Amino acid sequence: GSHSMRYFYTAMSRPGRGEPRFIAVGYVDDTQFVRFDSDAASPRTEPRAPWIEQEGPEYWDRNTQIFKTNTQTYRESLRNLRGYYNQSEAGSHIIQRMYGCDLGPDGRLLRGHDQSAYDGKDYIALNEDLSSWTAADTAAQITQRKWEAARVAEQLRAYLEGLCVEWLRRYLENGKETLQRADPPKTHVTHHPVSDHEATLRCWALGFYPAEITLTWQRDGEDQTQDTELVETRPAGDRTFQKWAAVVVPSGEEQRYTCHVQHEGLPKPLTLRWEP
Amino acid sequence: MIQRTPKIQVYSRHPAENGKSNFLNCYVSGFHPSDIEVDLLKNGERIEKVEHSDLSFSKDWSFYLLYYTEFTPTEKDEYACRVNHVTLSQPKIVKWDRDM
Amino acid sequence: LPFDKSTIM
Repeated sequence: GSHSMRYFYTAMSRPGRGEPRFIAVGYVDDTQFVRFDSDAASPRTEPRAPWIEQEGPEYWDRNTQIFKTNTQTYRESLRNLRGYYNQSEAGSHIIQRMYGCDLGPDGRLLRGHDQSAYDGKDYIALNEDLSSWTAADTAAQITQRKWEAARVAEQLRAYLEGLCVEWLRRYLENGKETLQRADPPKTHVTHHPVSDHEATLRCWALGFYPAEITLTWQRDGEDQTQDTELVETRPAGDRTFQKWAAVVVPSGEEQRYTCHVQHEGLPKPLTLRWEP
Repeated sequence: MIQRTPKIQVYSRHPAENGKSNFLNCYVSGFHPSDIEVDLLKNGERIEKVEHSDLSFSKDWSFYLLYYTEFTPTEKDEYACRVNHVTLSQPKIVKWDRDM
Repeated sequence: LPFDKSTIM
C-alpha cells in the first residue's frame, strides 16, 4: 500500500566526444514510466509504461522543456564541479541526482528526497526537513550557497509536498491495475548434490512485483545468515522480479532446513522445504 | 576516482524448457562509471538485435541495465553474456546456467 | 511530473 515516485538524472561529460549526455528516467515504485535522452536522434520525453500514454501533448511538451533546460544546466554544473575539485579538462565525470516523494498506505506525504552525487560519491542532499542541506565537502558548500541564494530548498519543499504528491496519486489511479497490484512469488526448492556428503538447497522466488522480498533459510528454526548465498533481486523483463537463496547442507539433514518467504503479494508468509 | 566493477547475472525470463521461445537476460548492476559494453552470445557468436533498458541507478549511486533477446533454448546450444567495463582487465564471460 | 526549476551547482 506504500508508494513512491522518483526521478533519476545522470549527466556525463566525455571530453573529446561532444557535449555531456543528460538522461532522465521516472519511476513509480519499481515501474519506469518516462525517459529523456539528450543523445536521442530527436530528444524528447517518451512514455515507457502504457498508463502514461493517455497524458496529453501539453504534458509531453512540459516535460521536454524541463529536461531540455536540465541538459543545459547540468552541462554548466559539470564545468563548475570540475573547477571546484581542481580537475583537469581530460577526464569524464558524472553528476547524478535522485528526488521524489514517498506516500504511506493512506496516500499522505511520508517524506521527500533530493540527493546529488559526483563521480558516485554523495555530494549534496536535502535534509528530511526539506529546508536545509547536508554538503559533503568544501566543494559542495559552494553549491549549497548558490542553492540558498536561489531559494532551492523552498521550491523543492513546495514541489515535494504539492505537485509530486498530486501527480504520484494521479499515476497510481491511472495505472491502478498494475501499480496497485502485488503479484506474489511463485516458489520452489531445488536440490543438487555437490558431493557425497553435501547438497545445495536452492529456494526460488519468481514472477513477483514489487521487487521488495525477503528470502531466508533456517536450520532448526534459526536463521543461517552467514551460510546463505543470496542473489541480487533481478528483473525478469516483463515487470516482474526474481531471486534465489541457497545453502549447502549435510546429506541427509535436508529436512532440518526451511526456506521462508515474505512478500506483499502473499495472503500468508510461506514456509517451504525440499520435497524429494 | 572510485570505480565499481559490474555484477553480472545471466538467466531466462521464464523457466527454461527446450524448444519453447523465451527471453535470455543479462543483468549488469553495481557498476560505476556508467559506460559498459554488453553482448549476448550464442555458441560464442555475438547475437544481433539485443535490446536494453534505460540507464538508471540504485540508492548507492551504482548503475544497472538489463540486456535481453528472444531465444529458444535447446539441450546443446550454449548461451553467455560478455561484459566489458573500465574496471575489467579483459571482457568477462558469464555462461547461462538453467539452475542459476 | 518532474521538478520544474533547474539550478546550476
